Amino acid sequence: DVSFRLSGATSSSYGVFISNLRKALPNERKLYDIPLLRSSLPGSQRYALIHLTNYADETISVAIDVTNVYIMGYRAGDTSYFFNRASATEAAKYVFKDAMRKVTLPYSGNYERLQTAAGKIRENIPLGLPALDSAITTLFYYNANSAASALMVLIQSTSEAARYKFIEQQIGKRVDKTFLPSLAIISLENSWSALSKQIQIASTNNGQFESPVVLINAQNQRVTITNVDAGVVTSNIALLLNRNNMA
Ligand SMILES: Nc1ncnc2[nH]cnc12
Repeated sequence: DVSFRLSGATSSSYGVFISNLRKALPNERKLYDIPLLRSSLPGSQRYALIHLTNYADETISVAIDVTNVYIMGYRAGDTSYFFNRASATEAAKYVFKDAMRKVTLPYSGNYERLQTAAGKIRENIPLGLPALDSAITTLFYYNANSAASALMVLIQSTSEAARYKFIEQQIGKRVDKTFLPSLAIISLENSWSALSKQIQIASTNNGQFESPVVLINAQNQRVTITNVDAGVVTSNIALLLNRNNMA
């Protein structure tokens, strides 16, 4: 388990939370000093709970699958909420077991469905610590008219932040303000599995990728990444999706 409290939060306390979250995920190996996530884990080891408290002291617990940092559902009070996907009915056999009511949300938790459900693309959804406070509030008083957008703020403030130092930093520096994520953030989010796959191939091919990954930079320039000396591998990506946990 890992916790983050919005009351009294600072850039620093967010960074501590995201480092603790990365640490919570099991890894036996590192490649280029980056933790390589496990490809399979027994149920009793597969989930971690992130407890989030907003400024108003209301708390939600978020269940994540530690092999892929995917959120499977959350609990607020006596009720649990899970994504509609097989992996989420599997998580429900292990977490939030003594919830009184269990609701299955109407979507897998993937972005193309959440953006359709929210009627907004990620670039137009505010992030930053105040946005995370508001997302905790909206999910705690669940309403289908508002939950998709809040879930995308949740996912980006936890999973994507844990996957990339750049996303962590950008969100954490907004302690009293909010901001729209640049194409750079959208591109890192989109590309996590492909970058992870190539980084593992590189470790068996002298640091060279077998297929390039195109990312968007700070100038909204499309850049082609082809090896482990690229800044995204040396100083940004912080977790690797195991090649045998995609296919
Ligand atoms: N539920 C989820 N958890 C983590 N990363 C995601 N990216 C899209 N949906 C996600």
